[PDB]
Amino acid sequence: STTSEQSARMTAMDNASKNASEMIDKLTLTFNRTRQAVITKELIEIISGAAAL
Amino acid sequence: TTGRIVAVIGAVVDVQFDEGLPPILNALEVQGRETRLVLEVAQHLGESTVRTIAMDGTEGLVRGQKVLDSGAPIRIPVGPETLGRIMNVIGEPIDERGPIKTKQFAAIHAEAPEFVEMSVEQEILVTGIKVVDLLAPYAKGGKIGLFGGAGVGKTVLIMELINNVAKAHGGYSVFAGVGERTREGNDLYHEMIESGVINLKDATSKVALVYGQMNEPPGARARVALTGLTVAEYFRDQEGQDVLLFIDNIFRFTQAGSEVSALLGRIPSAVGYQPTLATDMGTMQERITTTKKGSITSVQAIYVPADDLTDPAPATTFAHLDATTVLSRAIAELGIYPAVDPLDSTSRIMDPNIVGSEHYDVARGVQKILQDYKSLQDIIAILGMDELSEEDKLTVSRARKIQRFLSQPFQVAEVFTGHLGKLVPLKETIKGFQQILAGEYDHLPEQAFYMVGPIEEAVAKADKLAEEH
Amino acid sequence: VRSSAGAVRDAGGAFGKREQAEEERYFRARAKEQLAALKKHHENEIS
Amino acid sequence: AEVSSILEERILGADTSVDLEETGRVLSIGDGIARVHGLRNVQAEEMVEFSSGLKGMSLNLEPDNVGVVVFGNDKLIKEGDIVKRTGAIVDVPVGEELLGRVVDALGNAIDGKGPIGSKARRRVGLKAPGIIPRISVREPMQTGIKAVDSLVPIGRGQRELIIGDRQTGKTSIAIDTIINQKRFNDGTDEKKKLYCIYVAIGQKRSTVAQLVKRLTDADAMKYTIVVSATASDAAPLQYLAPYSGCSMGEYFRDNGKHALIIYDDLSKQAVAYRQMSLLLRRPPGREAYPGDVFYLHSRLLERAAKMNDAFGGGSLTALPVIETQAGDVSAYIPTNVISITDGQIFLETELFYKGIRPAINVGLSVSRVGSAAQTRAMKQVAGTMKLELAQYREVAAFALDAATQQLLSRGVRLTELLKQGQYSPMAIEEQVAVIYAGVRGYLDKLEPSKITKFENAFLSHVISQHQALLSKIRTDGKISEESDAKLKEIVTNFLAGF
Ligand SMILES: Nc1ncnc2c1ncn2[C@@H]1O[C@H](COP(=O)(O)OP(=O)(O)OP(=O)(O)O)[C@@H](O)[C@H]1O
Ligand SMILES: Nc1ncnc2c1ncn2[C@@H]1O[C@H](COP(=O)(O)OP(=O)(O)O)[C@@H](O)[C@H]1O
Ligand SMILES: [Mg+2]
Ligand SMILES: [Mg+2]
Repeated sequence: STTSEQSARMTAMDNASKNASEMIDKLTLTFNRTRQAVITKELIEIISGAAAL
Repeated sequence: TTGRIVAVIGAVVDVQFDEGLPPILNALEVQGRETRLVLEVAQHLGESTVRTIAMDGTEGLVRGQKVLDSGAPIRIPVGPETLGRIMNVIGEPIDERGPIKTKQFAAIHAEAPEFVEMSVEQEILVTGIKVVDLLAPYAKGGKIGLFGGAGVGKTVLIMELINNVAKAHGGYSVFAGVGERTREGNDLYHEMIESGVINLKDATSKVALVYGQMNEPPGARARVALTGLTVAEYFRDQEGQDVLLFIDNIFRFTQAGSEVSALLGRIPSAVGYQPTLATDMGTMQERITTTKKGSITSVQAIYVPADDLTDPAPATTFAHLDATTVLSRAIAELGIYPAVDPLDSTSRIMDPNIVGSEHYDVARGVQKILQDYKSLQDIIAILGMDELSEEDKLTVSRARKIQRFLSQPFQVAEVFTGHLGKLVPLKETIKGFQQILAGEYDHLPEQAFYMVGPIEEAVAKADKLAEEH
Repeated sequence: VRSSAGAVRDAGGAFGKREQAEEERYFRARAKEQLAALKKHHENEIS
Repeated sequence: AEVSSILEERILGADTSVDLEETGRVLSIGDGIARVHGLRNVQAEEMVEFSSGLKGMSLNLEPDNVGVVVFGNDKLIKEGDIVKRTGAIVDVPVGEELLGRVVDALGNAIDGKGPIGSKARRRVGLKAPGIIPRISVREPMQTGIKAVDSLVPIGRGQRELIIGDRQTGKTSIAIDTIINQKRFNDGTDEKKKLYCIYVAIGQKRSTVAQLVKRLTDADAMKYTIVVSATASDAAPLQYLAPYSGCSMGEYFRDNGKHALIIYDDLSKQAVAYRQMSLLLRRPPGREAYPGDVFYLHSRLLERAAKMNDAFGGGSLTALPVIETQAGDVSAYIPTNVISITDGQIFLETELFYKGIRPAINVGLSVSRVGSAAQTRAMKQVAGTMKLELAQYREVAAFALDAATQQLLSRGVRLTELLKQGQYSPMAIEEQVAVIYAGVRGYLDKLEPSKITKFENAFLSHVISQHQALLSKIRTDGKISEESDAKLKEIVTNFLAGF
């Protein structure tokens, strides 16, 4: 039982790490999109304020 | 000199002068108002026009209304006669008690002390609050900050400090409420009257109040800080004595500056802030200093919009402070009050050569154990507490005991908790934390340490918990 | 973009609450055990 | 026959007087903003009138022209029109004559029902009461929701904030608060009567009609004013409706009476103000909102005071309603109003769908007054309930030992106790009875899916058999020892008998 349990824990941790890696990839893509969008939004606010004087 | 309103847009009034113009920062008085409306000059636009920010509501102003030029910046009454009173930005009293009868009027705009006036001495100011005294000890004559979002304990903490330091402080004191709820202003007025620092009968008042609450137009909020600062400066120099100066919040000064910048023709900066944020804040925070002629202990509450410590306003304010106590919402949710963040607070005097090696080592041990606890919390989210090394569980237990032991009941938070306020002398706090780290209490349960004063009270609370078990 | 210690409980997602509970239950149990031992010591030390 | 007679009665009294009035020519009209030329003596934020009887406000006083915002439709104003200054800052009718009347942002009757008989007018833009007139909040404002009256209590003169997402139950809390005041307003003493004002900003007329009929069904228009500036009303009206309603409530608080005002929402007044400011060409700010967007609200919510006994003793509670986007409380207007108000009531969709209704997030909801402004019985019981839920929320994320198992059991029992229906607010003594039964380990035997059945049946049983005990609790305002012993025996008997 202990041998099989340790094998299963190794497999489960490997799969969990793989899933966390896929989720990290997706969230990194989302974070980059959001960061660029925030830069653009702040810059457009500044531009509109400057041109609206 | 006499001029003539030519435009009114929001809180910004454009006034035209046929004679010589008035210099920037001068106060002008609008003629034809039932109350007193004071405009302050902010720009010269050419063609004899001057732009100004109104220190009051600009309702009922008519294009053409005559304006008088006082010839000097806003001059407030200063002296021992302002103690126990309340004031506007423009210095007129709002306590419904009669005129302030002083011989000295001080202009609210002045140059900051020069570099050849700075005091370089620091000695701990014991406030009686465990977390503050241990991890971010204050200092006489130094500027203190209380960062944190909304609903974390800024006002309660500042009221607690007034309760402790101001009550037993020989020198005078000043409270400038900048852009805060008027309910709180009234509550403070009545609490001070009850305590006795404000005496309505004799001339023994020890506190002077200035109020610019959040119903005022931006012009008044941007200047009430300077009014309170002027009162404090006079008490520093002429009286030649120690002063305290509490401000709540010093973020409303910045914000009020931001509400008129766009109408004064300035392009905005990083996040809808005026281009002159840092300069405007510096020209004020640089007069709140302990020169060699006096000594101002300045406590400032600083709103952090949306808990974002990287916002330009708090981010800039960080550089003007000796000590900071960053109240944190994530710790106030846990019920640890005051919610001071032990890892995000700092002090200048926190060196082994100013406080001592025992105090310094205890503080650093506490901070290290809390950081290790934070590192472990990530693992506990996957393993569970049952699977930690029997040494790690010891770290977690010590960390939780230390986390609870930093909580303390205030004498002003009786209404919320219902408990009784405790003042913990510095030696007792050092002893308590040194013992908790050394392991002399690794058998008492965690909750014994929650909301108690010195460590012996934790022992007694644990004894009571055991007896009624 | 990096990661820092004590971030699982900073997000406050599901793992944050799960970890908070996994900690609180364990330490409530240990506090109960320690309180029982404290009562026993109290009684045994009266004389 | 008499129809035409009463028609004539109107003409018989007319306005003969024609006066010599100052004027101005509309240089340019478009998007709801006129640029008048002339009006050399027009004041700031004064009320002017157009050739077609349409009103407006002179908001911008530039050297060459006056920027006027039209309180209504804009298609009827041409270039070269005539604008006559009325010589009066914008003001609205006030008085008890408005009670039960639906009015627009400018105080014009909107439901037919004739005109308003108001004898007095008040300026919308009035300064808040000073620091001296006020006095700390003492009385409780009875809302009728168990979770609000127990865990986040509201006093009279406080400024709570109801903040949440769309469709979480904010207007429902507002309507429950309005309806509950019926019991106090029907009674005799005038120190408890609370007149309610509901400002409906940006809500479609159908929603306000549903709300008004709901109040009428509960017979709650005897003391309610409804100031509706709906979506189709020009932005200068949705921007001004909160101030009109706040003046109608300032009248009450200044005349020794108590008032409750409910701005719904303020996040739409902010949008209307932004539209106005952008069409006057004022430079935008963050998220395009003007710079003076905090002021806009701070000057409005600072008028909800609690006058001391020298100034009448009247009070004006405020319950602004904000709407966040996907729970982003960190947005701009939400943070402004959160830093303006006293308390908060966080409604969450995750709690709304998990079955907890009202969704009040008791973990985050706050109330600075807290202890004060709570009845002694509620203060006694809700304190222990608050501690029990606080402990429960810590160990809740999972689902062994007897102590913690019973802790979870008690927490869950209390949680299902706090649920409630719509438009059925409870008397405070009834809430005390239910919470006492729940918190004194009585319901720990029952299943948690049956707690609603208990609550309901217990209420129905007590309201008839033990009316005397409830009257005792209300009158004496505390759970005395004899009252506690009674409550004990009633609950013990009822639990077994069910
Ligand atoms: N206590 C409750 N019990 C059952 N249902 C409720 C309760 N409170 C609210 N609801 C439901 O939630 C829905 C929305 O209610 P309400 O209008 O109060 O929320 P809202 O946020 O004001 O909506 P909106 O913001 O879109 O106007 C209603 O249809 C109602 O059925
Ligand atoms: N020392 C304390 N003990 C218990 N609760 C506190 C304490 N300080 C603040 N609070 C809580 O915070 C609220 C007051 O916060 P406050 O400090 O006035 O807000 P801010 O810090 O944003 O100005 C109270 O309702 C109370 O519940
Ligand atoms: Mg505050
Ligand atoms: Mg609604």
